[PDB]
Amino acid sequence: TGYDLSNSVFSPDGRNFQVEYAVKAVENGTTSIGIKCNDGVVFAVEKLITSKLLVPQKNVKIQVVDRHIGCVYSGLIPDGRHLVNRGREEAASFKKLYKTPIPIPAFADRLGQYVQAHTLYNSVRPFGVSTIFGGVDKNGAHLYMLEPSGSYWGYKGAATGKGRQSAKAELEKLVDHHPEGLSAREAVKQAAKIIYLAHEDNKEKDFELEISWCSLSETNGLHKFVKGDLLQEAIDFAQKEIN
Amino acid sequence: QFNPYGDNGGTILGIAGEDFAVLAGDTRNITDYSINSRYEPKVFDCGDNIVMSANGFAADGDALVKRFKNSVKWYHFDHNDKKLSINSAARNIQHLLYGKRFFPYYVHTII
Amino acid sequence: GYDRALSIFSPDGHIFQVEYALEAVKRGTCAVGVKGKNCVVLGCERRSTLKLQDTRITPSKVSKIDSHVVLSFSGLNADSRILIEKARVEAQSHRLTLEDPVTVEYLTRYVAGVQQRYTQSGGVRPFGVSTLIAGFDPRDDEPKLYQTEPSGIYSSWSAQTIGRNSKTVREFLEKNYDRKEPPATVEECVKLTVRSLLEVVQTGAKNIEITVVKPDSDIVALSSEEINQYVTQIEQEKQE
Amino acid sequence: MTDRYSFSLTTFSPSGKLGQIDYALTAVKQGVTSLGIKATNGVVIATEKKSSSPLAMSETLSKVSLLTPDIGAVYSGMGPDYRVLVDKSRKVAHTSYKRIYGEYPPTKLLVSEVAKIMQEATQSGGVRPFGVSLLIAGHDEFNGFSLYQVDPSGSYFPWKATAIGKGSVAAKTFLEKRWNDELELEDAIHIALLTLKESVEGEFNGDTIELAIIGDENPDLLGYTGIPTDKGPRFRKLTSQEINDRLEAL
Amino acid sequence: TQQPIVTGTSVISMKYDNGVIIAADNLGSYGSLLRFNGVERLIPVGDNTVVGISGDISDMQHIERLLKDLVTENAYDNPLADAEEALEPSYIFEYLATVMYQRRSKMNPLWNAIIVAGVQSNGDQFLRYVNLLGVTYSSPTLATGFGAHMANPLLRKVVDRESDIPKTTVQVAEEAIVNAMRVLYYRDARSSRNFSLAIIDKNTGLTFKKNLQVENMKWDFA
Amino acid sequence: NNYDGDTVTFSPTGRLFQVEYALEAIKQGSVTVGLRSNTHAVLVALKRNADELSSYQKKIIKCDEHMGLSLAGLAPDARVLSNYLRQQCNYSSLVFNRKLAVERAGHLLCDKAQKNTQSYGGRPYGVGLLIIGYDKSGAHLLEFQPSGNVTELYGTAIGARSQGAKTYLERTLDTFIKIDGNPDELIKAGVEAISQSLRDESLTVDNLSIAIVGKDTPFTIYDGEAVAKYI
Amino acid sequence: GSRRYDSRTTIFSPEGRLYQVEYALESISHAGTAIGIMASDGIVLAAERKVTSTLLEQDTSTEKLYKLNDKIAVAVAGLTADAEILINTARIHAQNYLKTYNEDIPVEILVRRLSDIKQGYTQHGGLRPFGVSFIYAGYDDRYGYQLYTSNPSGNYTGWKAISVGANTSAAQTLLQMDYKDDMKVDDAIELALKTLSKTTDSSALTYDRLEFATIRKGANDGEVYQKIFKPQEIKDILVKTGIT
Amino acid sequence: GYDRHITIFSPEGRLYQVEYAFKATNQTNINSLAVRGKDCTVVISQKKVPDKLLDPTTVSYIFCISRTIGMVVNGPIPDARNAALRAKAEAAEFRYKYGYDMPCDVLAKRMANLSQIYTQRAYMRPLGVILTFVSVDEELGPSIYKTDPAGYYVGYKATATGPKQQEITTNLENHFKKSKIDHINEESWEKVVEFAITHMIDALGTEFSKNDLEVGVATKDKFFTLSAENIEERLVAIAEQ
Amino acid sequence: DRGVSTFSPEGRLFQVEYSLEAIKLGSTAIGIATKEGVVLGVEKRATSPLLESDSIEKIVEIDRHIGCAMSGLTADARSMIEHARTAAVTHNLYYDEDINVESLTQSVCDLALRFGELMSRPFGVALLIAGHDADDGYQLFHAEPSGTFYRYNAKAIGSGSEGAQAELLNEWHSSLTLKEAELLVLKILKQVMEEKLDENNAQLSCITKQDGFKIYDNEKTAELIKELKEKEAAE
Ligand SMILES: [Cl-]
Ligand SMILES: [Mg+2]
Repeated sequence: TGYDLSNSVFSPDGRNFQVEYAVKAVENGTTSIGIKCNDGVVFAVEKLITSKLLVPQKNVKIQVVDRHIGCVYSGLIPDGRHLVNRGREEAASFKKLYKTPIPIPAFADRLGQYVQAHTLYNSVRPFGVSTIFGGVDKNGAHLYMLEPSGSYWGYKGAATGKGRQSAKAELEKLVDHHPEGLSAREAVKQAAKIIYLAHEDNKEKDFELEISWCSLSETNGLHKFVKGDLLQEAIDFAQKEIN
Repeated sequence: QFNPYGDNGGTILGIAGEDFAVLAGDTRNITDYSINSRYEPKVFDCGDNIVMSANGFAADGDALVKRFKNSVKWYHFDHNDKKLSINSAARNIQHLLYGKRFFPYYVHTII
Repeated sequence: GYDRALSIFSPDGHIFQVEYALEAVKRGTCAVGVKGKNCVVLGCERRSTLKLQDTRITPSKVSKIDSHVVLSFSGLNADSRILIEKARVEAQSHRLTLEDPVTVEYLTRYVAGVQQRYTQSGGVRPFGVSTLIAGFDPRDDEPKLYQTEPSGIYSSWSAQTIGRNSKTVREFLEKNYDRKEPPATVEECVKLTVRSLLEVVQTGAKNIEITVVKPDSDIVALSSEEINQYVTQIEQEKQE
Repeated sequence: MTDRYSFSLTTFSPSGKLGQIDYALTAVKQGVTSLGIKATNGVVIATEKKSSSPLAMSETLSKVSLLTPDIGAVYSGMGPDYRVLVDKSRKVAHTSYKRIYGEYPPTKLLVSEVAKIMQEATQSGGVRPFGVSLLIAGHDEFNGFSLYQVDPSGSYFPWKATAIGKGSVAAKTFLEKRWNDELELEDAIHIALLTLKESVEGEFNGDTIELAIIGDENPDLLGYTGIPTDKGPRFRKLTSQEINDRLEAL
Repeated sequence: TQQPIVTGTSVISMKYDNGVIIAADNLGSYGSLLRFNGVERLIPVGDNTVVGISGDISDMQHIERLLKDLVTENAYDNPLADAEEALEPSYIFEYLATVMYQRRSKMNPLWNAIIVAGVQSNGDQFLRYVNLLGVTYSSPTLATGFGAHMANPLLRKVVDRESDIPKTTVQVAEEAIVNAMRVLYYRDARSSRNFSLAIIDKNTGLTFKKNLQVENMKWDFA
Repeated sequence: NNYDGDTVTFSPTGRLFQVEYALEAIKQGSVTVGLRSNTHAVLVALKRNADELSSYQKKIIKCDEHMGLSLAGLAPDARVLSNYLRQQCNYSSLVFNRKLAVERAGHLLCDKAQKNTQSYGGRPYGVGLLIIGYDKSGAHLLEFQPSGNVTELYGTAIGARSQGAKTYLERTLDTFIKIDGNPDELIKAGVEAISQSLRDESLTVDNLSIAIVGKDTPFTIYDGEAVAKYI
Repeated sequence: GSRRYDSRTTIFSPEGRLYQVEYALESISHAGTAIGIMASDGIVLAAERKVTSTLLEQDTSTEKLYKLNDKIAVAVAGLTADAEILINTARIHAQNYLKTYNEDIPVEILVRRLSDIKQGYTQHGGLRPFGVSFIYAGYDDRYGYQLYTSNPSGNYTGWKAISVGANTSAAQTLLQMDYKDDMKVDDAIELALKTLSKTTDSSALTYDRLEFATIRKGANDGEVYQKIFKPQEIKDILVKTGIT
Repeated sequence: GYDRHITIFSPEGRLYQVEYAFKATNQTNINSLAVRGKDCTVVISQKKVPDKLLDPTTVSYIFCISRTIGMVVNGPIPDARNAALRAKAEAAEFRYKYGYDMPCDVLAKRMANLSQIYTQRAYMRPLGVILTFVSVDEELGPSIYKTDPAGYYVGYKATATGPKQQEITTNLENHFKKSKIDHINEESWEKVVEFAITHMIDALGTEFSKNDLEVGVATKDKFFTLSAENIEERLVAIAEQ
Repeated sequence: DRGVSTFSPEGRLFQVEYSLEAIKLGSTAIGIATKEGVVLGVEKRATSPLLESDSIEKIVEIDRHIGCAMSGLTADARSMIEHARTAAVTHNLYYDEDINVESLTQSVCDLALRFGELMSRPFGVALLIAGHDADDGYQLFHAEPSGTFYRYNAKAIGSGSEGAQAELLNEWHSSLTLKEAELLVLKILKQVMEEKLDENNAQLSCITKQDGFKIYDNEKTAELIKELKEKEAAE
């Protein structure tokens, strides 16, 4: 034994235990999700209200990269911010040289290679976050989810955090019941419901819902936060479904 | 060939009284035979009861005043909000100027 | 580069690498320094476990740092060369910039500074060397004798010894050296230095080295026969 | 990141042993047998092409490698370590010699450069020793024909004939009985094939054996004519057919 | 150190009672060759700022990309990016002025003269100049190159000092700007008939006018 | 246990023990309170002395005319982080002629602390910070943890026995948020909050440290007889 | 991180000894014995090759005796590969000195330089020391014929006669017994071979197990000649001295 | 026992971290196969999409390294993409420096050399992947060259990689023992793909739908991957005889 | 082993806490601040009678208006003193004035936590920094290897510190004269020292606005010791 004391060490199984321990930090975090719709993507996250003293709507979790990509993550929040800062540098250099905004699959690999690099050496620690991200490019909508190992795939729907099992089951129902697809406005409503349903794993404290979206028809392919009336409409729809 | 310097004209005047001091300057800014501005302030209140003007090449003038104002700010941070005396300010400005001895601020400074 | 902190504090507030460097000094051959009224004498032990040695070419235990200052040591021989070289370079650098040779205290302070630096720099171990630095300041006739150790502390001594069995010879010096009246001549000072080593040495043959430093860059090493005459006279007075 | 292993991974144990070098020699011992024999008018180096799979094309894996036109090399131990050493040896022959003197290095000096590289992997920070022993055969104008062994420690020795790897102890005894200072190159090849048969279990033919010689200049392999002083390489790898022809006279 | 290759001529501007006006023609000259005829030299930043640039066009395109990147960067982790924490004309100018002076200090200037025109959060007019030397100044009217010699005298007849600004309407100001552009077309050999004009008003916001032409020209007397 | 030797090692449950030990240093520190209204933001700090001959360790540091913080834990680490904030506030003013937003200041502090939690050789910061400020979106209060977690709040407290002050602020939330245009009453509420964390000792004239920033109020620190009015 | 795997090659023991230096000296004690003897008219270097083979090409082989320049040679005991690294550095130092001063490097200055390089590896860098002990045989016009030794600690000393490698305790006692100051090279040649013959772990001392060299002013007039003995010449001197 | 944590020799002369990297290679539970035709080189690999929430079009272990070179990977996707990016960078740099397209065997050697370095340098871990490079080389013709975590590489007539490599390998061995030639004697690549799929079905004892496979084909001057509908056409032809 | 910058479970840096133990083994140093000046005193503690005690330098001048006393591994103090002197002189060069005592102390304390894997370990020495400036008058600071510095009316460091500090607790008042402080340092040093206090094994110094920093002659201190003996025999 001792194989789990140092990053980048293969166990006799062929496993990197330090990466597996980073996953435990992700599983300990709040629930975040992503839904791929007809012409875009929707991101939503559970924000635990630890105290009344937290200013509502102020501690924003979802982050924008460039002007067309949204990112949300569960686990160690600072690690997620570090990853997004790198993503912003990657997107800037891509646009600087190639003029066009970074395509989503291209951006996905940039994050992937960077996270994977933190599993190659014992002088660094793996990322303690799973990141759900995506947006609209010239080939349409894309949704991705990226793990501590550096592993990522494209998704129809994605979920991570403490209530991921609940969320995944809900996402699977939507995929089955809508083979033709989901509209952006429908996806916002559904995202609100799924976070409310996934909040059963975190039922002790109450929470605040945060939603964002990129849609070709609804936001002109730019990332925007769901605010005011549209947010309240989604909260009402969600509260109706849990009762 | 690129000439990093220019001449923005202007004239400044400092006079020390018995218990007061004045620093005056015209408000005209020029290049060659043209007027850039009829009112471009050239004498500045830098805090701690110190007034300053760096006349000549206005870009270097603005840069120096800006760096001195900053030096006053950091003097307060580093030395328990102690007032920067005029003699201490003068020695500090010498080091700001001599720091660019081989690529000078093309200005005549008066505080 | 290799950056590992080798010299670190232990729970009881000790730096073991510095303390273990002193143990290397304890193992080294005995060195002794005695200052008279107008001279300083440096005595050194030569272990007679090594015969068939070529004494002409073998590194001598006392080293000139400048024409007016000398350095002897106890501990790791290879380590001492690095300190001696640095000191010699600094001595010439001082002459070049100040236009005056180093004082004995300044040279001591420098060597001690180098030793200290090696106790809180990454990737290095302390010197396993203690030194005795002796001489006369330029245009001064007051004798100077200083001691340094691996930790980097230094101080002035009327008489001092370092190395193996230095506890015994310090015992001798503490009861035989009078401060109100130091050895008034070269003879008396050399005699007291040879006497102190005879408490520890074994045979008074090629086991004792003696170097005399006088004011105005007057430094000379005594030969076997000259020292042998001191060894002879000491025991003939002892047979009584 | 940054390579933070700036310290030696090979160190002296209380008994005076350098563990990592000993263990590297153990890896060489497990390796397939290779040998070298020096004759009056040439040198031969040989080994078994132990194919990992019958679907693998073992001709694409070269165990015997040209270092210079007059110098060749074979190994026993870890193949990948050998391959990179061949790359470094080829380059150092140019950078530290041919680009300075306008001619290829003599065998002993190229061996010296390879040895230095292997020594440094035994002392430098954050690396393990190379897990190979090399046999280097060559010719140069002033030293004639020569054969050298280089070990993981960086130590090298000149041989009349020797063997390394799996069955080296038995092979060296076999070579001691057969070697003399009057052997012609064809005699050395014959002895090489006889010696190598003892350590080979399965098939023994031109497709399972790799064999090269350092001998006469080959003007037919030079690629150009017109310069009298340039007469072609002395290193030549024997073909599958050439080996089988000598296995009938075995 | 370099030399300008493809260049843009005068940028002219002035303050009026409720905001600022800025204008510049659509030509990219290659020495005396009138090479490129569809170059936009007024670049809006948000809905409160217009940056007018003359001089080297390759450096202008670089500055245009810096400003585009500035908007992207300001929006990062900024919930009030379209409200209280939006870019101000004063922020945009100070950034450019920093860049210009730094570049001249490395003896590698951006070979331009720039006028930043806009309206601040509190409704205050903003109009300030910066060039390849890092020299900055403000005035009720500002103009670069030939505009400094020919436009300023005409524009100063409308607003001669600070107290004339509240007395000057947007109609009078635009009229003065358009006339100045005609005069520059008569007399500047590196000018064109086609130009752009931008009005930034504290009430009606940013009005950007493209494909304007110099008209009502006199020649006859020849 | 076997996983607390350095900051580069996760435990089997996904914890970072060196960061948790750095968090423990804050709990040993002296109590400090932060609270705000819509016009002003206030810091109150209980200063700690070594003995009766010693001075009381300062707790509040000014970062700009519109921003500053209070500390709990390793004081030298607060000096490093406050120096960094001073520079970032200064960079914003010099380059952009723009006062640094309090929320952006929090993001910068988060990222600076994070780098010390993912790399070998380094250590986490051993201090907690309460940042108050007044910018273009009004009054603000932030809580910084050396884990990197920065949180915007109406009120809070950190240090030893901070739980008493935090519960009080949670009760008084609806009252003190409405104290607009009255600096003295907002400070009173903060002094009453920090009093819920005292045991055996009480607030004296060299014990108490107060800071305030607001609409027409530069960040100013009150010590000595300037806080006797509130005792 | 990486600290976990660091052996810390440059630390003191509680007794004030350098672990790696001590263990490197243990390694050297298993190397073939090398002997140096200084006479009034020259120096002798004699050394035993380690258990050889009949197939080893002896006449082109060198593992013990190396030329540093025309005036200075070394005998090696320890890791041969480590020794060659240091030898090449010493050869360069000698040439640097010759270029700078237009005079051949004095023996001690070369010895001090190599010894300082060894010392460095024991104090900084975190690398293992060189597992090598040298005997330096050389001549210069200041001190004449000189013998030195250096070991992995970087410490060096001067000698009239000295041994390194295996059985140095037995060898040094035998040398101490028969050495005299007025000795000549031909007498020293005999002493060196007799000492190796008695201390060797082999059954008998033969030419193929030896490397031999002399530094003589037996060079025609006011100059010095180095002689690295050939296999046949070692065979002849073994018969002459009556060992075979 | 730190000789098991970093790439230094064990007392037996073994490198355990290399051996354990070989074990990580089978973590995906995917088998791949490569064969050569007259004019082409075909590589097939199992495709498993276990989650319904996944976008199946993004799940792939076949990579287009250059116009001419394709690469299939056996091992975890993060290490696979690491190797893919590097191979693409190396191939592009080669063409820029030397003025011609990087050969398949030369790229394999280069990636093998990089892998060798990870087995010797302590600060770098081996990649837990086996890389099979395929092309139709302009000098050597149809080419298969495979690299592993030990830094070993060699050319193949045909090859197989994965948990059930032995079954596929023996099946391929038996076919080439019959035919006595080093390739599939077929004109069209379509039929070479059909051969490859048929013999994987025989060896594994499992049937495949269009979504259970992933196919890459190398021809002169281009490598390309087949769509699900191209594979379906292949499966239909196999079933119809 | 374990990092040099590691936190304990209690939230303390191991190396800093261990260096504090080394300081406890150091010779005693005492400082007393008055409105007439600050006094600094030290125990010399020579290891042998042959050691010339006036070569023991544990009280040091930083500038004309700032002095400093040390306790612990005194070799570590040399670079700290060098930095302090450079900082004092540099500030005068930049600002044509004396540097504040607090600012000087802060500059020294900035070095403290610059260790890791910069120097390889913390300093093993504590400093008493005493001085005068126009803004805050006579001041005494205690600079630790933690990077923390406290201002004190009076302070003792070294092996006899807790006994001495209890004594300073009782004796200090805001009306002490310079002469009263001198005798008080001598009295408390004599209490905690192993050997009997005299002018050769103890040293006094002071900083006043008029005369600046001064180390006392052995003859001057010897008189103050005689004055102390008589006033203690006076009741
Ligand atoms: Cl390569
Ligand atoms: Mg490795």
